[PDB]
Amino acid sequence: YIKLKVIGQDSSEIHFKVKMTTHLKKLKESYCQRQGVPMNSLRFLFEGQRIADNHTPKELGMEEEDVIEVYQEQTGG
Amino acid sequence: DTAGCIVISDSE
Repeated sequence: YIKLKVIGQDSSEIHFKVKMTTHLKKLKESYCQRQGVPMNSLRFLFEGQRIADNHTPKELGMEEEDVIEVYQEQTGG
Repeated sequence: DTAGCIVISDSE
């Protein structure tokens, strides 16, 4: 399992453990469901770049204890 | 404090 560091702006320690086979597609909606918000309302920023729905945990370079940010979009979902 | 643990299972 790959445990990513999901530190919220409010200083919250969220441990999101994913796998290598899993698609980042479901990862995005799962986070939305966890926060109780519509899909595409939040944008994930990794090394400045935004995570796409067709992205994979294999590309870019994601490891254990990897720090990633997520902020609210302007679209509203 | 705040600790959140979520496990997701996704397969190709």
